[PDB]
Amino acid sequence: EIVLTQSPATLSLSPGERATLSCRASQSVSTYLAWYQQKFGQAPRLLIYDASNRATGIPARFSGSGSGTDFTLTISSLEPEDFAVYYCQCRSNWPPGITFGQGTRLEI
Amino acid sequence: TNVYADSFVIRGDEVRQIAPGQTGKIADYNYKLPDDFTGCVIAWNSNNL
Amino acid sequence: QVQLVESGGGVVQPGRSLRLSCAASGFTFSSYGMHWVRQAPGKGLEWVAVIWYDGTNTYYADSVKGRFTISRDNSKNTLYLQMNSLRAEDTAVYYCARDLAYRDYVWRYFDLWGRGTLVTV
Repeated sequence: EIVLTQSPATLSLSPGERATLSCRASQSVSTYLAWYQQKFGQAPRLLIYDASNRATGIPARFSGSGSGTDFTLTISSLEPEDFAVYYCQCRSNWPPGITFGQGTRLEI
Repeated sequence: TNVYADSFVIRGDEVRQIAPGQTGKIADYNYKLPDDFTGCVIAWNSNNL
Repeated sequence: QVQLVESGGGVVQPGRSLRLSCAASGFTFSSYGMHWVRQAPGKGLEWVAVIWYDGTNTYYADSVKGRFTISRDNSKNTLYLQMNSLRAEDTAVYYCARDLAYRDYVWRYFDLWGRGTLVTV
């Protein structure tokens, strides 16, 4: 079973800079990973599917990359529309399910 | 019976054009699959190999 | 007006049963598969159930295996879900969701979300 391992535990950074988070999957998943961005209280919305594909409604300042057990998201210019928590997500065969990560908070 | 299945390695975008009664470049010059075709289509990642 | 609205939120004792609903609207109901994903208070998303666009197959998560029933009635274009043997952990925001793909069986993504109903016991 896949348990996603997320680093760094937290980020603190000024807006306008380049913010890069890492999610190291336990074991190879081919190309099949998703990123979810959840503001405090809000409804999460998918950002990246297929682990480099910029889903619709997502300005190009959101980029992600990786395959196997290396997966990282980059953000070019942080704005208060973007300061939220983030999860890395995938799907399973044995036992069929989904495992999320622990979450990664963003701070000014 | 008669459960014949294929194997092709094909360009990513063109995948969708492989369906019954659909046009394009593979559908004309490389492959025809019968119209009113009731069978099943399965695809996946092979950039890894 | 492409939205889902859930329905049936309430409170019930442990051991008892509840039945929820999702109304779909703005699209053709019987052409997409449907999921319900539940968001326990203060916690992350946990998929609960799915149904194929043709209602031939369902899978349920381990936490609910054999305990909830997912079903679609195209007459009103309304999704339902029965519940059995609810326990304390079951408190959650059930977001009924819609599958991403039109007539694909892969069932990975949730493209459109109900506003979510509280249920607590």
